[PDB]
Amino acid sequence: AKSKNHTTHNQSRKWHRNGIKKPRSQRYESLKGVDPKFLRNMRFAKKHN
Amino acid sequence: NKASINMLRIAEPYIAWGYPNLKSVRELIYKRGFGKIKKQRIALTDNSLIEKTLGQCGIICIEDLIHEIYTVGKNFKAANNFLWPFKLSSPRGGMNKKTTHFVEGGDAGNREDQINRLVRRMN
Amino acid sequence: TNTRGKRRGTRYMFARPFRKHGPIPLSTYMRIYKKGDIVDIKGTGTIQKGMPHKCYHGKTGRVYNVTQHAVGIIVNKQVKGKILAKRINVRIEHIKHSKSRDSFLQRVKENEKKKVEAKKEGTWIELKRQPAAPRPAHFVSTKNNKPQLLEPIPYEF
Amino acid sequence: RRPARCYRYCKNKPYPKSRFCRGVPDPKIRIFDLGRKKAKVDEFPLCAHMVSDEYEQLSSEALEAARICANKYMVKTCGKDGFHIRVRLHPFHVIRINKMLGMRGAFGKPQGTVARVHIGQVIMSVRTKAQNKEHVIEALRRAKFKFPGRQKIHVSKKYGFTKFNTCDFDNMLAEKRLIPDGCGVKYIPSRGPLSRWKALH
Amino acid sequence: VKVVKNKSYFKRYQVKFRRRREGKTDYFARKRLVIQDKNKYNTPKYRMIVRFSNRDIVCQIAYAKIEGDMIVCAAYSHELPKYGISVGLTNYAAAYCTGLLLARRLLNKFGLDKVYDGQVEITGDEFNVESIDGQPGAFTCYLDAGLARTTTGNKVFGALKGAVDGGLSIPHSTKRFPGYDVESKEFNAEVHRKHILGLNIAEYMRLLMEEDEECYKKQFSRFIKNGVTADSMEEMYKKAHAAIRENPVHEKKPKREVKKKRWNRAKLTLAQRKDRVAQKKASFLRAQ
Amino acid sequence: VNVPKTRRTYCKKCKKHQPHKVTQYKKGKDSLYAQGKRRYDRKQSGYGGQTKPIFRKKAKTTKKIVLRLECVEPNCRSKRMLAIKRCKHFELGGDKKRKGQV
RNA sequence: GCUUACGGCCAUACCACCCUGGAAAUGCCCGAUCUCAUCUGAACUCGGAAGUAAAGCAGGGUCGGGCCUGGUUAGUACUUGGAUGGGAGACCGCCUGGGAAUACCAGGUGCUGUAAGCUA
RNA sequence: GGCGGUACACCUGUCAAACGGUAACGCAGGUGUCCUAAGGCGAGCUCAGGGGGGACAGAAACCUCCCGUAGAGCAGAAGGGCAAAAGCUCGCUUGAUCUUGAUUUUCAGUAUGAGUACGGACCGCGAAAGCGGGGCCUCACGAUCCUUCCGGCUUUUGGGGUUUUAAGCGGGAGGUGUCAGAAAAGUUACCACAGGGAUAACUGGCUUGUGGCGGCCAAGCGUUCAUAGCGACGUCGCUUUUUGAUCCUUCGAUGUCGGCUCUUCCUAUCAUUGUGAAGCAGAAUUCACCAAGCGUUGGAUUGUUCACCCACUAACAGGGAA
RNA sequence: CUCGCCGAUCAAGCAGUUUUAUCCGGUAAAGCCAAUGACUAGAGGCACCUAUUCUCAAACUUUAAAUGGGUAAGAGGCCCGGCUCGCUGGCGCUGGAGCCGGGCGUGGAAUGCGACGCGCCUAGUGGGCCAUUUUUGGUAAGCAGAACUGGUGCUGCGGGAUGAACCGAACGCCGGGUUAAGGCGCCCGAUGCCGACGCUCAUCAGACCCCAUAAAAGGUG
Ligand SMILES: [Mg+2]
Ligand SMILES: [Mg+2]
Ligand SMILES: [Mg+2]
Ligand SMILES: [Mg+2]
Ligand SMILES: [Mg+2]
Ligand SMILES: [Mg+2]
Ligand SMILES: [Mg+2]
Ligand SMILES: [Mg+2]
Ligand SMILES: [Mg+2]
Ligand SMILES: [Mg+2]
Ligand SMILES: [Mg+2]
Ligand SMILES: [Mg+2]
Ligand SMILES: [Mg+2]
Ligand SMILES: [Mg+2]
Ligand SMILES: [Mg+2]
Ligand SMILES: [Mg+2]
Ligand SMILES: [Mg+2]
Ligand SMILES: [Mg+2]
Ligand SMILES: [Mg+2]
Ligand SMILES: [Mg+2]
Ligand SMILES: [Mg+2]
Ligand SMILES: [Mg+2]
Ligand SMILES: [Mg+2]
Ligand SMILES: [Mg+2]
Ligand SMILES: [Mg+2]
Ligand SMILES: [Mg+2]
Ligand SMILES: [Mg+2]
Ligand SMILES: [Mg+2]
Ligand SMILES: [Mg+2]
Ligand SMILES: [Mg+2]
Ligand SMILES: [Mg+2]
Ligand SMILES: [Mg+2]
Ligand SMILES: [Mg+2]
Ligand SMILES: [Mg+2]
Ligand SMILES: [Zn+2]
Repeated sequence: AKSKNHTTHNQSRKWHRNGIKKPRSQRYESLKGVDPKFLRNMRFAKKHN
Repeated sequence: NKASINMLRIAEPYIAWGYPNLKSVRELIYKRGFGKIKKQRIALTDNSLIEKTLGQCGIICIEDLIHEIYTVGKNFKAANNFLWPFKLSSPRGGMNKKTTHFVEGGDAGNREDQINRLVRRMN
Repeated sequence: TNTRGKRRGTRYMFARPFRKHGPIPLSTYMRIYKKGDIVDIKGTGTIQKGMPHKCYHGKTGRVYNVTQHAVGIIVNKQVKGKILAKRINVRIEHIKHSKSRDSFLQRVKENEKKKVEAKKEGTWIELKRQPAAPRPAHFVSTKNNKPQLLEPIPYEF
Repeated sequence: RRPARCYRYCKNKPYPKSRFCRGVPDPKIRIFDLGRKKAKVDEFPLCAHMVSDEYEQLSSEALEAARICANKYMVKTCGKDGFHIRVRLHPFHVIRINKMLGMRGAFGKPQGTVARVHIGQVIMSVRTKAQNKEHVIEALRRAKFKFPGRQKIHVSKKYGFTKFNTCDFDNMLAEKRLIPDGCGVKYIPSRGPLSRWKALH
Repeated sequence: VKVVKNKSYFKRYQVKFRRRREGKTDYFARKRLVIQDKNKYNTPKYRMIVRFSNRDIVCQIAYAKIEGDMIVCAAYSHELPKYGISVGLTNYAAAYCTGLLLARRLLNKFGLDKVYDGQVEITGDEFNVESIDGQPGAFTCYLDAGLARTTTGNKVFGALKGAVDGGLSIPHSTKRFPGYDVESKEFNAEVHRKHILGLNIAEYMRLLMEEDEECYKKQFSRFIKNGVTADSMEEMYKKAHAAIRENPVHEKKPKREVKKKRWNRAKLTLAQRKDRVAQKKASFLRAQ
Repeated sequence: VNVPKTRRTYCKKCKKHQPHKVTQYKKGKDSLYAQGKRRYDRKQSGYGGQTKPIFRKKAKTTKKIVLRLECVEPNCRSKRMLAIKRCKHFELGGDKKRKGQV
């Protein structure tokens, strides 16, 4: 009772059904992952101007 | 242009294009002439419809619409996109072969000046 | 089923060109990558530290973070049917500046000077690229180049 | 063994005898050059080939049979020292044989070597004197019946087993551009050290 | 015997870098020395280059760039005759002066000659200049030994001591200065002051002159004609250090105009090259 | 795999690098009044048989070694568990390697 | 033009052999007291200046090998897309676009940045 | 299906069709370890091999010169990388330590595992720049509950207080290899049930390796003479009276081996009719052609189809029709 | 539901597409006289050694396509001034980043389109099958397993006599006109053309995608 193992036949038709949307590039990108030494000083450049 | 010619080459098996003369451009806008007023296929039965939509481009009648398309001007995109795609009929007299290229006896591909013959049988 | 190793199929992409082995030339180490510039990604088998994944070799992203030895890049990777912005840490030996935007910046600087030159002179030079137009009408002279008769050659085996 | 109808078309990627494919039996053909092989270039000017017209693969047993068929006819009509046969197809593709019979683990063991030929690739080449043209064409014609497919017997325009035409070979000898070395010649260009040019003169 | 240098050898042959083939640059140590961190954004990373020839000492300050590193300031050992030292332009004492000459000349063009004057007196102790608040920071560079083996007492560290005494803030330790007893792991600064002022040179001039005057004339020939004795060593270098701190600036020589007269023969053109082999062929056919 | 009996590692209580005594960690005998044991005996009491799974199919051969880093400070006798990779042979004393030997 | 220091690109720079050159500089060279250093002052480190071109180095030479570039190989090999094209088949031709590689032939052989000095 | 194997958790090259991904009980392999150094750092050195030499000394001991792009080595499989390195040797060492988050990879973009770049401590090596939070990179590993140990600048043990005990928070370990993790030996022909043509045992179908049958070429056999009669080495086909391969039809059922009986068809013709060929004198026999009209037996043994023998005969030909 | 609706009165943004610009790769081919591995034959110099030669690689490669993958084509820009910082440091700008103000539309490639915009709930499905090309195991299979796209499953219609998938074409109910693929002796709508040229005789003629079989070898037809 063997079956079919793997297939990517109808997948490309399902992807472009609702379209392949690029990630929404928003103005003012986030600041997660930046150097903690750089962010610690940048928060000191905002509470003194 | 080189941007649009390569779009026609990549879709050759499905199209049959050429170089229309004045009479083809003239008869297609008079007989099959339907304008896109507000996303609607309105028939060009009066110059008031053209002047209302294409009045800024200087096109105020159906003859300016023909001159702007035959002699491609600075306002060809606004004039061409204003015209709904011409609903042509079946070619009276039949086609040679819809599958193969025009050079090899078929009908698809690019026919330089023979597209006028195909218009008179489809228009 | 294939193995899910991190360096499966990277026999040729992470290799080095012929007669280009040895130490990394010291110009790739003294290139400054600011925050917000377009950089390419091209892994190198010499530096086994911070090398990108094979799904990024040949891609291109923008920089969002700069560290001592590496650079944080925002690369768009399509997984199945969605494109996701990936934040990866790649050392500066596997990346280089992308010249994809240098043709745009040079075109802007030439546009900012063409309009100020036309404004102080009173012309109407158009600042916009156009596709290759059909060739204009021209005369072909046959004064010293007469048409040479060509014809197919017989078959020889 | 299994008939040649089963291993006629080039269906698989080339599977040569190497570190990964071990246990291949020895090919049927082991000798590729016959006749007076140690003859100079000016002794056998004529050259005739057996060009293939089908993209197929010729078994090692067919190359052995057609070699002996063409050799036995040349030794009776031109003598044992009046020709030089050079089989230009080496059996390198190892065909496989499944186990003697379900198909659980169907990958088979090696059966033999088979030479893959292309359209226009020479199978055999025979050089001889200029008056033995009617004997070589007949000798190579009888060898086609040992091969599957379609072959052509073409008399080449080159000078023997060399790659230079007959109309240019005599001129390149007087200009000292070709020097005979065994069954072939050496192309001596005009871009070396001058010491070897003075040795020729 | 099989040939090792054939066509297959040179086709697969990859040459080293030019500075590596000449044996001048160590690229394994250069990468860890001139490359600046990526979060510095074109912050120049300076370094003191100390090189020794058979007759001269070169001390330079540079910072790496893509098109080649720029030399900020350079002080040579042949400029010491201008300050008094006319003999022994390659010893340890002359190395301390060209490092001091490089330190005072650098601080002059940067407007840092009033601050960070260093140790005016030579004590030999470990001295590291301190950055005073309110004033511009001290110049911080690094030592570049190159291919010279850094052993205890190398003259590379003589210019290092001359620079840190001029005002340069170079990180180092007294383990490689002459006078560091590795057995007790203590640095005897009094021994270092002797090598700085050439006192070890004077004891050699006395050990020879009091044993055999013949060898003294061969070892110190130019020391006799220039009028310098074993008792005029310490004072000569002291007054030399004073002249260096007064006028360290070096003016360039007047550009002497030359007609650019070539002294080497030019390459043979394609005409002269083909004509030469045409004559050898014709001359070869006549002889036979 | 042998490790030395002394380590100059970081002491969390001293907040400074201090010499340590290395010792292999042993589990120690189970307490009869732990919460899991006090409810296992009550659940298994009476009739019903075995009520908890008894692991049978063992697969691992060796286990990870845990070092007991105890600071040699007289006042700071702070321990700490440090784990090493799996190894079938582990000796704490051992003898240092000698290259130039027959 | 040259000699050095630090380099960038990393053979148009490499390799073999031959010839020529020392104004400055460089190199060889002369010593082992100090610093340092090894079985050995060869190397490394240090002290020095009697000799000046043997080698390093530099510049030339070779119908040089290599490398680099171009021509050619060739619109060939291969390939995108198309047909109710051919053929028992293997495979091939054509339509619409892109389009290589070796051999062979020819030319070239380091360029250049910062700093210092010398007009062989 | 069972037996075997693990393709069940992982790694290298290939398959894979020049981004990535991509299957089969595809191919060649590897793993459940090893290492206080084979970890970290600094310095010096140059390897594999080949040539000329040098008491014993030889093809292999050791000394030394020359060439030597790495053709050696780097714990292991393979691939990649590496020459003042990442290899070799040496002396100092414990960054194989303590911490929060971000992030890559398998991915659902979850956990774990394995990695990357930083921040904050405390340190190692180095003159220094720097390098190092394990092994040059890709592999070498494990949830909840429970136990156990370590840590607190700490909590509860409750109507208060003190001391044991127990519970809890934070981090390791004990392990689930069916490797996202049940605690588990068979037999049933005395067998039952829900189902399955998702799946075997019949026919049929596709396929023809195998079986059977027929050509092509001509070394040779045939006293001589390749082809009267044969056809080695090769090679091209047909057939479904062999046996496989496959699993499309049939498991709310297609009655299943042989014989008996009876009808019909096929020809790849054993005999008879009409002929051609010979190594056809006659007789006998062999090869081939038109040709299936007609006939092709009685018996011993075996359940046997298939065999073997006894006699007869013009001959006692071979098959199909579930 | 948030908008655009008024079209480039507007900012736009988007795309299974091209163009321009800049990167990525190691497949086809090619090469082995270049490395690793396999391999035939002579020749020269005193078994090796040098220069040649025949033939190959899927787990080899100097070189290297076609197709293809990523990114960039503007106001979220460009330029200028000031300020802030404990980060950085010869160098109050030395870098860097943040903040504030001002100057500048010829929206600065083609084509198309309202944004397939922002969320919520969510059934069914998780046995697929076929074809062109690429491709693995197998002698082969209406066989087994993959890749791109299409079809089918879920789909009728014209054509292939017949038919799941082939070719044409996708469907509300009808009148007229005209075609596709395929056809026009008769069945059977249409050559009932004074169609053009040539080939072909078969005592098994031949008659056209998938497709329903035919080869080697022969002929003084
Ligand atoms: Mg399934
Ligand atoms: Mg399955
Ligand atoms: Mg589907
Ligand atoms: Mg089609
Ligand atoms: Mg694999
Ligand atoms: Mg050719
Ligand atoms: Mg009890
Ligand atoms: Mg001389
Ligand atoms: Mg040359
Ligand atoms: Mg070229
Ligand atoms: Mg296994
Ligand atoms: Mg691909
Ligand atoms: Mg740290
Ligand atoms: Mg069949
Ligand atoms: Mg058979
Ligand atoms: Mg005979
Ligand atoms: Mg016969
Ligand atoms: Mg046979
Ligand atoms: Mg049978
Ligand atoms: Mg079935
Ligand atoms: Mg018959
Ligand atoms: Mg016969
Ligand atoms: Mg905008
Ligand atoms: Mg499932
Ligand atoms: Mg579901
Ligand atoms: Mg079917
Ligand atoms: Mg299938
Ligand atoms: Mg199936
Ligand atoms: Mg559908
Ligand atoms: Mg039909
Ligand atoms: Mg109708
Ligand atoms: Mg019909
Ligand atoms: Mg015949
Ligand atoms: Mg005739
Ligand atoms: Zn402690």
